[PDB]
Amino acid sequence: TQRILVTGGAGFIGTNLVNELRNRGHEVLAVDLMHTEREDYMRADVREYRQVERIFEEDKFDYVYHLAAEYGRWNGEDYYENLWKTNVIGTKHMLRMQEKLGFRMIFFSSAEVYGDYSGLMSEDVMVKNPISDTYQMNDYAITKWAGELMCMNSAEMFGTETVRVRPVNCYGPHEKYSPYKGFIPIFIYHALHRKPYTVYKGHKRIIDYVEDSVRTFANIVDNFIPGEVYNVGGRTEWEHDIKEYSDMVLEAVGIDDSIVTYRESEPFTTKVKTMDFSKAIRDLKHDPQVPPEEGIRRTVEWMKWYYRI
Amino acid sequence: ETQRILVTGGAGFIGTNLVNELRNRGHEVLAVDLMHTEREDYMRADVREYRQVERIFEEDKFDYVYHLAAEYGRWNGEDYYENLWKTNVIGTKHMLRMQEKLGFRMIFFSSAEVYGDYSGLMSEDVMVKNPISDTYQMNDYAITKWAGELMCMNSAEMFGTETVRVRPVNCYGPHEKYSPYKGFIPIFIYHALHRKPYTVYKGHKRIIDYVEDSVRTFANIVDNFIPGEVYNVGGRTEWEHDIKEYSDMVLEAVGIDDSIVTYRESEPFTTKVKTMDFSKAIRDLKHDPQVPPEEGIRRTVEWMKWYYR
Ligand SMILES: NC(=O)c1ccc[n+]([C@@H]2O[C@H](COP(=O)([O-])OP(=O)(O)OC[C@H]3O[C@@H](n4cnc5c(N)ncnc54)[C@H](O)[C@@H]3O)[C@@H](O)[C@H]2O)c1
Ligand SMILES: NC(=O)c1ccc[n+]([C@@H]2O[C@H](COP(=O)([O-])OP(=O)(O)OC[C@H]3O[C@@H](n4cnc5c(N)ncnc54)[C@H](O)[C@@H]3O)[C@@H](O)[C@H]2O)c1
Ligand SMILES: O=c1ccn([C@@H]2O[C@H](COP(=O)(O)OP(=O)(O)O[C@H]3OC[C@@H](O)[C@H](O)[C@H]3O)[C@@H](O)[C@H]2O)c(=O)[nH]1
Ligand SMILES: O=c1ccn([C@@H]2O[C@H](COP(=O)(O)OP(=O)(O)O)[C@@H](O)[C@H]2O)c(=O)[nH]1
Repeated sequence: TQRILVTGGAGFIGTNLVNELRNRGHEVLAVDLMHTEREDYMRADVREYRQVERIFEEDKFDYVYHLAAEYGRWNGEDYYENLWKTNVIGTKHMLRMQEKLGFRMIFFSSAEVYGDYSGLMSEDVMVKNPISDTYQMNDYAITKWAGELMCMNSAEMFGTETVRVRPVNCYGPHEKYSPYKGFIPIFIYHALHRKPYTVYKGHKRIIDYVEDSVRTFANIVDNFIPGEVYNVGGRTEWEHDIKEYSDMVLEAVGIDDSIVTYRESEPFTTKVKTMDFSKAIRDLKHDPQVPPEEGIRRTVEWMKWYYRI
Repeated sequence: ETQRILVTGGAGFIGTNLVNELRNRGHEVLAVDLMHTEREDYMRADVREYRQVERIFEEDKFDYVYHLAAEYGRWNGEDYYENLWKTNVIGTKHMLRMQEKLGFRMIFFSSAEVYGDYSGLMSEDVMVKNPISDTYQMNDYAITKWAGELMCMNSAEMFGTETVRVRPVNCYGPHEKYSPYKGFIPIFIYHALHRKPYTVYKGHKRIIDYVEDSVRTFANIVDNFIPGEVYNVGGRTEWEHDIKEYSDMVLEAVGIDDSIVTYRESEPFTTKVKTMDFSKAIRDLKHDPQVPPEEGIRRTVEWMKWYYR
C-alpha cells in the first residue's frame, strides 16, 4: 500500500480516482483549489510554489496523480490567464518537486493534443506523424502538449519517472453541470430540466464511464513504466455520432428530441477522436465494463439524486 | 506611407536596434518595455498585465506591432520559469486578444529553438511536414515560442488576424549587454575583454547574424507583409561554423590567445547543429546581410569596449 497525492482531487475524475485508490487500501491525500468538508483533503493552489511545497513538507508520496487543471477548450479561451498559470506553471512546480523528491508522477494530458487528426489516434501519432497532423487547436490543448514535453525534458535531464495519460471523453457520477462542461452532462442536465440544447451532428466521440477509467488510472501503480504514455478511454468500438448520444440521453430521461436544435458541425472543434487503447489494454489491464447506453442511464440517475430531482 | 508601429521589448537588444531602424525609415514608433527609462517615445508596460497592454492601445492606433517582449534564453527560462510562461505566453495571448479587437498586423518573435535537436536543414516547413519527434522542444523557453506560433495560427484561423512569425537564430552586436544568461558571443567577448575564463563546447555548429542586418530584414516585413507566413531570419547557410572557430575569432579581435578557454566535447540538452535555410527571407524580405561573423565580431568587440568604458 502506497502513499498517494491526487491534485485536482475535488474535481470530477479526481473525486472518482481518490475513491478508487482508497478502495484499494492506498493512503491518499486529495488537493484542490478550494476548502471543503472532506477528510484527507488540503487546499493548495498549484500555481503557488509555496503552497505546492507545503503539500510535501508533511509526508513522503510514492505516487502523485497530477490532474489539477483548468479543464475544457472554451473554458481555456475564456479564462486563459488561469489556464496557463495552473496547467503549465503549476505542472512545472510539480516537476521541480519531483526532481527534488523523486516520487513517481502520472501526468494528465488530453486526447486534444492530437488536434483535428482524422486517422487512428494511436499514442505514436505524437511521435512519427507529421507535426501539422496534430497542431493543437486551442490554448487548453497546447497546455497539455507543453505538459507532455516538460515531463519528457525533466525525465531526460533529471531521471524523473513519469507516466503520461491522455483521457478522452469521461462522464459519470461527480460531474456537475455547467455551460463549460462537455456534451454528456450538458445533454443530461438540459433533458432533466426540459431545457433546449444543441446537437452538432458532424462529429463522433468515444465516451468512457469514469468508474472504468479510474480503474485503469489506478492500475498504473501496479505496472508503472517510466517514460510511457497511454490513451485511457472506453473502447474503439464504442464510437458514436453526437445525435446517437443525444438519443441515448433522451431515451434514459423518457422524452423525445423536440427540445433539440440540430446544427451541421461545431466550428474549430475536432471532427472525430477514433482512439487506439491497445497500449492500455497491454500494460494497464484496461477492460472497461460500462458502455455508453448503461453509463448514460447511471449518470441520469446520479444527476437526479445530486440535484434533488 | 510612413506607418505607426509598436515595438514591445523595445528597450532590449534586438528591440533597441529595430526601433532605431524603423525610426530611420521615417515610421512613427512607440517602444514599450518592463522598466522606466529616460527614452523618448517610450512607455513602461508589463505585457503580463492586460490592463497595461490595453493602455498602450488607448492613446494611439498602430498599423504594425513587433512583439519581442520576452524572457530570452534557454537557461534563463529554466531558472526564471514563472516569469517565462507569464510573459512569453500569457503576454502573447493578451497581444492576440488586442489584435482580434483592433485588427493591427503583428510580427511575432519565435526562435530557431522550436526546431529542437533536428540534425537536417532547418527550413520553415520542418515545423509542418516533418515527424513531430524530429523537433520536440528541449526546454521551457523553446516550448513558449512554439506555443506562441500555434496561438498565432489559431487566432488567424478563428478571427482572420494577420500575423507574420519570425524565427531569429543567433543574433549579436551593439546594445547587447553582458550577463551570465546571454548567448555565447557576448559571453566570449565580455570574458575575453576582462581576461576571465570561459568554456567552449566543441561538438556544435551555429550561424551568427549581426543585429543591424537582422533588423533591416525585420523592418522589411512592413514593405511585404504576407499574413500567415513564417521566416527564419539570420545570417547565411554558408556562415555556419563550429564553436571553437567563433571563440578563435573573438580571441583574435581582442588580441589574446585561448589560455582563458576550457575545451569540453558537447553541452548536454543543447541542439548540436542549427543549419538554417534563409531562402524564404531572401525571397520575400530582401534578406541581404552585409556583415559576416569575422567583421561582425570585430564591430561587437569595439562596441562593448565603448559601453563598458
Ligand atoms: N474527459 C475528460 O474529463 C478529460 C479529457 C481530457 C483530459 N482531462 C484532464 O483530466 C483532468 C481531470 O479533468 P476533470 O474532468 O476531472 O476536470 P475538473 O475541472 O473537474 O477537475 C480539475 C480540478 O482541478 C482543480 N484545479 C484547477 N486549478 C487548480 C489549481 N491552481 N490548484 C489546484 N487545483 C486546481 C479544479 O478545481 C478541479 O477540481 C484534468 O487535468 C483534465 O484536463 C479530462
Ligand atoms: N537574440 C537572439 O539571438 C534571439 C534568437 C531567437 C529569438 N529571439 C527573440 O527575439 C526577441 C528579442 O531578443 P533579445 O536578444 O533582444 O532579448 P532581450 O531580453 O534583450 O529583449 C527582450 C525584452 O523584453 C522585455 N520584457 C520581458 N518581459 C517583459 C514584460 N513582461 N513586459 C514588457 N517587456 C518585457 C525585456 O525587458 C527585454 O528588454 C525575444 O522575443 C527573443 O526570444 C532572440
Ligand atoms: O452542447 C453541446 C456541446 C458539445 N456538442 C458536441 O459534442 C462533441 C463533444 O464536445 P465536447 O466539448 O464535450 O468534447 P471535445 O472532445 O470536443 O472536448 C472536450 O472533451 C475533451 C477535453 O480534453 C476538452 O478539453 C473538452 O473541451 C463535439 O462534437 C461538440 O460539437 C454538442 O453537440 N452540443
Ligand atoms: O559559455 C558557453 C555558452 C555556449 N556555448 C555553446 O555555444 C552554442 C550556442 O549556445 P547559445 O546558448 O548561445 O545558443 P543556442 O544553443 O540557444 O543556439 C552552443 O552549442 C553552446 O554549447 C559554449 O561553447 N560556451
